[PDB]
Amino acid sequence: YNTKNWRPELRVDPKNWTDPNNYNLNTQGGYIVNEELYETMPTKIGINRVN
Amino acid sequence: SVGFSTGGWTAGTYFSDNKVVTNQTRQFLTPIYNGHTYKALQADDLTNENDKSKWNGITTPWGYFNFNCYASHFSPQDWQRMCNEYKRWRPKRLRVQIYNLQLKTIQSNGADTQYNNDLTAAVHILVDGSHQFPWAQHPWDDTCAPELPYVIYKTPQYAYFQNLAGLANNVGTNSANKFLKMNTPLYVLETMSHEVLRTGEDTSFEFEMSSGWVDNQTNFCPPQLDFNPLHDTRRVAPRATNNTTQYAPYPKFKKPSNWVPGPGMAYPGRGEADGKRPAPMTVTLRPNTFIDAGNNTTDRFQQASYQEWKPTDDTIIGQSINVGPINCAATDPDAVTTAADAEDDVANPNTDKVSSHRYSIDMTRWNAIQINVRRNNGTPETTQIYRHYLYPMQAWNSNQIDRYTPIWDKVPNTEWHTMLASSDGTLPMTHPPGTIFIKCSKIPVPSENNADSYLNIYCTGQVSYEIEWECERYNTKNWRPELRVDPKNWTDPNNYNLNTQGGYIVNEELYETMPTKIGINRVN
Amino acid sequence: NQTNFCPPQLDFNPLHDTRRVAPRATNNTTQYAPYPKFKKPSNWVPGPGMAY
Amino acid sequence: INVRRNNGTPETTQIYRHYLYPMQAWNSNQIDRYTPIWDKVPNTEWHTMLA
Amino acid sequence: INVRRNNGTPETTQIYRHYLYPMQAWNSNQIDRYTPIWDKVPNTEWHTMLA
Amino acid sequence: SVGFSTGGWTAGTYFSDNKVVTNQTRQFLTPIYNGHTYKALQADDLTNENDKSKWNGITTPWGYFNFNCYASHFSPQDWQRMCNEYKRWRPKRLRVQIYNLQLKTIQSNGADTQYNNDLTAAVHILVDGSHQFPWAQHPWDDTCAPELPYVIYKTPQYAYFQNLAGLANNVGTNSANKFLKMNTPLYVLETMSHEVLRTGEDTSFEFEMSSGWVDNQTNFCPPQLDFNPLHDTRRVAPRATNNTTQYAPYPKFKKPSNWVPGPGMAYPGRGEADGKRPAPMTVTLRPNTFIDAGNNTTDRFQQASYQEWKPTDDTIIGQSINVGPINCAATDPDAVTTAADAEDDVANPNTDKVSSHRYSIDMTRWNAIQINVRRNNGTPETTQIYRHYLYPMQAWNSNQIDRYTPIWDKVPNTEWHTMLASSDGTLPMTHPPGTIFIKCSKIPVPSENNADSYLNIYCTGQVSYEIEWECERYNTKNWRPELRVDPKNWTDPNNYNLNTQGGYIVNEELYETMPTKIGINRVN
Amino acid sequence: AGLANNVGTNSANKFLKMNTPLYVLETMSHEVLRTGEDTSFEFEMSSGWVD
Repeated sequence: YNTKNWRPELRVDPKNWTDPNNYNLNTQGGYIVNEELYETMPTKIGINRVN
Repeated sequence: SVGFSTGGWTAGTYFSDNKVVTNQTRQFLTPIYNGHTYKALQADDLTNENDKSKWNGITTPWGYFNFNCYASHFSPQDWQRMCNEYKRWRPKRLRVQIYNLQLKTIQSNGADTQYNNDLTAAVHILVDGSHQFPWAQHPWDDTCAPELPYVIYKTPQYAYFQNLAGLANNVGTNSANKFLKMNTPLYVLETMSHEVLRTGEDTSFEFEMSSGWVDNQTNFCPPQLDFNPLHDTRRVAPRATNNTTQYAPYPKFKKPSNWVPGPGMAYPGRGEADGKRPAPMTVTLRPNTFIDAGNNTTDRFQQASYQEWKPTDDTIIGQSINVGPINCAATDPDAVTTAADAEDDVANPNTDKVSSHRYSIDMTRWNAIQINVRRNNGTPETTQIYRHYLYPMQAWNSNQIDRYTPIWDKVPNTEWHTMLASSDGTLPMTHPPGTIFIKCSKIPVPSENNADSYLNIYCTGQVSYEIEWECERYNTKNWRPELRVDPKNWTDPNNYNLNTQGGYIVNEELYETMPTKIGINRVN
Repeated sequence: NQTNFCPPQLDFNPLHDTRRVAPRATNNTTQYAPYPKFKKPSNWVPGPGMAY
Repeated sequence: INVRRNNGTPETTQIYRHYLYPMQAWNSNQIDRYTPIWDKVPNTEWHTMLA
Repeated sequence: INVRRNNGTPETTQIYRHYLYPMQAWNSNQIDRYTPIWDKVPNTEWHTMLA
Repeated sequence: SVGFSTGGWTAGTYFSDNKVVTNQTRQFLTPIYNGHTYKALQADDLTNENDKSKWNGITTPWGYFNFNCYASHFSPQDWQRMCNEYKRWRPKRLRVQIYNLQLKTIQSNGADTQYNNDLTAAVHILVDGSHQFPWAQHPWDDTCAPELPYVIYKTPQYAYFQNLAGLANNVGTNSANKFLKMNTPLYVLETMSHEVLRTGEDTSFEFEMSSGWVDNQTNFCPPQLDFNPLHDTRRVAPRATNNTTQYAPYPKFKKPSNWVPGPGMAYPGRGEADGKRPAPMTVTLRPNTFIDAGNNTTDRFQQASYQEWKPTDDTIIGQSINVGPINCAATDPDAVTTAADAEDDVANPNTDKVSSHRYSIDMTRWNAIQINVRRNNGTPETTQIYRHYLYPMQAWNSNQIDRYTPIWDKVPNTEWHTMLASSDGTLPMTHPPGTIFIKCSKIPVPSENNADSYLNIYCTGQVSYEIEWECERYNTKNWRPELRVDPKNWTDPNNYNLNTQGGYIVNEELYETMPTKIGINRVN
Repeated sequence: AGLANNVGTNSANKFLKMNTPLYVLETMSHEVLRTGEDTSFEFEMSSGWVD
C-alpha cells in the first residue's frame, strides 16, 4: 500500500488482547487460542483508501 | 520574461462526423483561502435543528478547478447542434492549460487599497491524477466554470470529509467508536510534489477519459409491444375453474413478452418543508462493534428485532446520507427527484422555473408494474411493485439530460459495484479528469510577537480547457420528420440573450428545456 | 485488506452549494428548496443486503 | 425509503432485503485467519457476481 | 427468511419475488422441440443478463 | 529571470526494501539578525541566581537551517511504517535545495507598513562543510524545521561559545587565566567565501553521511538467561565452611554467564526546583596553572586534599557543564533523565505529558547490579554498583527513540573518544551534514552623521531537503504475533489531527509514544 | 514470570508477556533421512587465539 494519510493507522497487534498469553503453549503442550475471549486478527483493520 | 505572454485565448467548437472539439478560455481569480491553514470543519457547530449533520472534515488553503458541466463546454447553439445531429457522444479527453499568470499584492495605503504586482510571487499548482486525495466533488455543485466566456471564474475552496461525529468519538473500549476516530485520515496537499510558477511560467495537463455514452435517441416502441398482430401466438393463457386449469390463446394484440421492465424505485421523498431528510432514500451506518452511549455523545439506536438496530430519526438526520435520484426506469419521480437550479424565495412558485429531467417520451421507462395472482377462493388480485430491482431479461434506457447537467461522476473506490446507469444523467467513470489544485504562495512577513502573518496576495490568470468528444451521426429509415431541439416551444422568446443591464436571461418565466432524446427514434 | 473511511454518499465539499433542490409539497403543488450544504444527494446506492 | 401520502403525511419504511440495483458500490466484510480461502462456484448456467 | 422478534417469537415468511443478488447460481428451465430458437434483445442502452 | 521560478515543491516518501527516501519542502523566512553586526554575549549579565552561568560567546548576524529531527523528515504515518517494517535504518545522505528566493524591503509609509520587493537585493548563503566554524548546534534545540509542511520555518540565529568568565579573565602572570583570555578565538563568517544570490538564482548542497544504525528490534532474552535448563552445568559454586571451601553445582535454572551487564549510571539528578545544577552529571574545569583570586573575579576552589581542588557550588553552577542522559544501559533514570518537549505551567502536572524514552522492554538493560562477598566471620554481604563502566565481555542495546528525537549529534573534535553509544538516541557522527548559513545582504543607506544605517529587508524562499535512508527488513521465525506501533493504546483518539482553530493536536492529555524497538524480537 | 505477566494497562508486564516469541523447528526447512542416506556440514570459524 501507498498512502498520503498524515496520521498513523490501525494495525493488527496484540495490544487489545484480553489474554496476553495467546498462540502460545502451556505446560501440558496445549496450544492456547481464545480461551477468555476471541482475539481477532482481522483484515481491513487500519488501511484507508480514499473514495 | 515578465513582458511575454505564455499563451493566447483559445475558443470555438469544431464539428465533424466522428468527433466534436470544444475550446473554452476563462479568466480566473484565486484568492487566499482559509488563512493559509488547514482547519477542522464540524457540522454540528455550523448547523441547527432545521438541518443537522454530524459531518466532520477538513477545510484547506487550496482551491481547485471544476470543468464538470455541459454549459461549461457548450454554448446553447453548440448544444442544439449536438442534440440535433448526433445519436450519441462521450468525452474522450480533457486538455487544460493555465497561463498568463498575475500575482498582485493587496496593500492598504490610508483609506485606499492599492493593487501592485509582486513579480517574484509564485502560485502552487497541484494535479492529483491518481486520485490519492479525497475527491470532494459533488457533481451538482455550483462551483463549475462559468457559462459565459467573459465572466470571471472564482475557483472554489477545497474541503473534504473525515468522519461522522455520531459514529467516530471516544466511547467504549476496543469499539468501532474509537477505531473510527483513531483511524480517521488527514490529507495535506503540501505532502505531494507539485509545481510553483511565477508570471512568466505556464503549465498544461491532459486527461484520457473512458466512459459510457450519452445517448441522444429515444425508443418509440415498448419492447413488450413489438409484435405483429396479424398472426396468432402459439402461446396460451391459463383460466382457472375450480381445481383445474383451462387454457386459451392470448389475444392477437396482447402477446406476452420475454422482456421485463427495467429496475426502478418510485419514491418521491418525504416532501417536508425542512432540510432534515429531503432525499427519497436515506441510509444509516452502525458498525457491529459500535457502542451506543444512551446520550447525545453517540448515534442512537433501539433494537426493533433480534440483532436488529433501528436508528432514531435524529440519528438518520444526523448521519445525513441522502440518496437520489434513485428512480432509474421509473418515471413518476422524474420531475420531483431530479430537480435543480432553483432559488427559493417562497414568494413566487418556482415549480415551473426549476430544471429537472421530466421531458423524456421514451417507451422503455415505466409508470407502474402490476403482478397478478389468484387466491384459493377464486379471487384474482393485483398489486404494484414500487421498488423493482435488477432481474434477468430487463432492458431499458437512461433518462434524458440537459445542458445544465454535470458530465461525469466518480465511481466510488470499492471492491464491488453494479452497472453504472445513472438516474441524474452523469457518466460514472473510475478515473475522472484529475483535479487541478491551485494555491497562492504563502509569503510570510516578519512579526515582533510570534504570529503567523503573511502578505495578502491573489492570483489571476487564464485557464484554457478543451474536450474532444467522440460522436456518431444518426441514420434512419423513418419516413416522417422527427422532433428536434428548437426554440419554438419557449414561453419566453428572449432567452439566452442579454438585457440592457448586462443580465444573461435564462428561464425567468419558465424552464425552457433543450433535452437530449427529444426526437430521434431507434427501432426496437 | 483496506477499509473505506468515507461513505461514498458523504464525499462532497460542504463549503459550496449544490445546484440540486429538494421538493416541498404544499397542497396540490410543489415548492423547491436547495439541499443543505452538509446534506448533498448522492448517485450512489447502498450495496445489496439482507438483515435476517 | 420516503414517501408522502395524499393527505400530507410523510412516512418512512425500511428495506430489510435489498437486492442488486444500478449504481451500487460496497466492500466485502472482513475475514480472519481462521476463514477458509476458497469455495467452489456451483456448476450451473448462470451465476451473479461472486461477492 | 427467518427472524426473531424481541419477545422471543421466531417467525418465517416467504419471498415471492426474488431478484438478482450476489452469490446466486441456477439453471435455465427445460425446452422442447416446439420452442422458438431465438429472440431479439431490445435495442436499448442497458440490459441485464439474458436468461 | 525575475519571472521564472527556480524550482518546485518536492514532497513525499518513497519506500523500498533497501532504502527509504523522504522529501520535504518548507517555505522559510530569514530576517535581519543582530543589527547586521557581531556582538559578545556574556551570560553573567543575562542570568540571575536561579540559573547562573559564566558562559561567554559571540552572537552573529547570520542564521542557519536545522534539519535534525525525525518529525522533520517523517510524518506520523511514515514513521509508523518505518517502525513496523524495518529492523534498522540509518541516514545515508542529505540533499538541500534553496530556491524561489524573495527579498522584500520593510518600509513604513505613515502608519502603514508597506512590503515591496527589491529585485536587486541579494542573500548570503554559506555552507561550512569541513566544520571550520564552531558548530553551535545542541541536538535538542527547538530550532528544527517544522513538522507540518505548510508551516513557515523561521531560521534560527547563529551564536557560539568563546570562554568561561570564571576561567578566562585578567589575573596573575603567565597564568591559565590570561592565556584562556588571550587565546580565545573569534569567528566571522564574512572571512569565508560564500554565495550571494538574487531572486532568479538558486543553490543546492549534498552531504554524505556515515554513522551507526538506528535499531528497531528488541531482545526478549537476557544474554545471561540463554541456556537449556534440561541439563546440568559442569560448573560448581563455592560454599565456605570455616577455613575450607566445599563445592556444589549451580542449579539447572541458574547458570553462571560470561556476559556482564552493559555500562550504566543510575543518577537521577538533584531534582531541585531551580535551574542551577539540573543534570545527573556536572563537571568543573580548573587548568593546573589557574590562579584563584579569592574574589568573584575568578572561579573559586578550596583544596580538599593534597593537590586536590574542590570547586564551590557557585563554581559548579557557574561553569554550567551539564551532562545527561548518562544512564546508558541502566533503566531506572530512563524516564527522569531523558525527558523533553514540556512547557512548565506548574498549574497542571506535565509528568505524563512529557516525552521521554521510558518504554523499552529490552532485556539487556539492567535495574541493578549486585556484587557478592563473604567476610572472614562468615557473613555474606551484597552491595550494588551504581556507576558501572566499560568492562570486558559486556553486551547491551541502546534505549528506544521516538519520532521527536534528533537524528544526529556531532562527535567532539578531540584526539580520543570511546564507543559512540548514545543515551539520548542520536547517532554521533564525526562529520554531520554541514551547516547552511543564511544572511540577508546588508544594504547601507547614506546618513548625515556617521552611523551604521541599513535598509530593512528580509528573505523568503523555499527549502527542499531530502534524506536517503538505508534500511533493512526483518525476517523472523517467531510463531506468535509481535507488538507494533499503533494508535490502539492512545488515551486520546484524536491525535496528530487538526482542530477547528487549525491547531495541530499532539499529546494534550498524555504523551502518546510511537517508539522504536516495540515489538520485533531478535534471538540472542 | 516476575516480569512477564498480566498486570497493569499498557505496562511492560503485559508487553513482555504479549511479545514473548515461540519457536518451532518444524517451521524451517530441513532434511529427512532413511538408513541409506547420509549428510554433512561445514562451518567456518573466526575467533581470537588461545594463547
